[PDB]
Amino acid sequence: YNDGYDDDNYDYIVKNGEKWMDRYEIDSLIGKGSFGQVVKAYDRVEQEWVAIKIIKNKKAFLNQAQIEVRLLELMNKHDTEMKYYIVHLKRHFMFRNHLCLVFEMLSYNLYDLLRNTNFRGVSLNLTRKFAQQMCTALLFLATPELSIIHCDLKPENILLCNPKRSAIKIVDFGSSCQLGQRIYQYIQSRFYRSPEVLLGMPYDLAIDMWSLGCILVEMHTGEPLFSGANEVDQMNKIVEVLGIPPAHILDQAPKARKFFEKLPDGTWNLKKTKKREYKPPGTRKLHNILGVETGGPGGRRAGESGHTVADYLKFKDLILRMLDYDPKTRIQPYYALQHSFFKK
Ligand SMILES: COC(=O)c1ccc(Cl)c(NC(=O)c2cc3cnc(OC)nc3[nH]c2=O)c1
Repeated sequence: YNDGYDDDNYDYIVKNGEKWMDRYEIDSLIGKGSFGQVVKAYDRVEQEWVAIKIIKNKKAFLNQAQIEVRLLELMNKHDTEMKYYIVHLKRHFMFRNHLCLVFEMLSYNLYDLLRNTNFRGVSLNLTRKFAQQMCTALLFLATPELSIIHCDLKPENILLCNPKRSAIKIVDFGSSCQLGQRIYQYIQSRFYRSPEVLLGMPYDLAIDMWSLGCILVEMHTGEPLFSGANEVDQMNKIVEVLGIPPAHILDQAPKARKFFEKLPDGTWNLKKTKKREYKPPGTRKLHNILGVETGGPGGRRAGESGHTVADYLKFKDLILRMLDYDPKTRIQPYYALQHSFFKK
């Protein structure tokens, strides 16, 4: 495969120590998703470490990363301090028939952070800071001459700048597109996937806000809010919390009948089944998941500072505005930043 340079998966067979182009000194592998791999490497020419995202040697994979690069370059050259919430693409190049993107090295991602605490969750204060950054990040992406949809927000694609501080950056625009230049129907990671996408409807930037909604709850509770094993499970878990999606949406949804049934009288219910598996629609209240009046998630924050019922009621209000079923009334970043959960 690729004159012995690649494994059977179209991935470059990384070798520690290797020096590419009399410049980069590959130390090791540090990331390996569906896109390919990410390695740690010393840039001799600039005297710094970098992360190198090695794209899979495969036409569909390369072609998509070419889109990542057009969008990364567009974000990076935009003069506004908000652009510092999106990671910096220093260079790209072809090497051994792989596209390679050279990035500033960042630190652990938010998933690693959750794991570091044994999934007890991070503080409501910390979560606030992440949320605050994310919404400013999304606000940047929403600027008209950008209008970029990330499409795969989740803890693993949000990284700490430095391991002991709380500045973060969004990475992985490998599934991103601009408004009106949509090309996939199946997108986002399942846990973080919006209802409009599960329903096969057209989507806009509001899908990132759904994802953020779910992420922030997870960051605080330490477990995914909606953890479906497949699309049918996913939509049922959402329903447990928010009830049946409103009729105006289902009526225009190609995949409505993958999960739902229209009744003679025009209302919608879940599909008939053989058999109890889910809580009744809307009876798994975000109010209890978060532990608003019971000392937070699991009771784990009972009488700690920064975790008042009033903090939680604010928080909860934001999340539910983020998980609005309707993409046209779901809270957009501008207004989310004005939310009272961010007062001082
Ligand atoms: C899919 O990932 C991407 O598109 C992407 C795009 C751009 C970047 Cl800068 C990355 N960065 C990393 O993966 C990365 C992984 C690390 C793992 N471990 C550690 O130990 C502290 N530090 C890391 N620092 C990193 O920057 C990833």
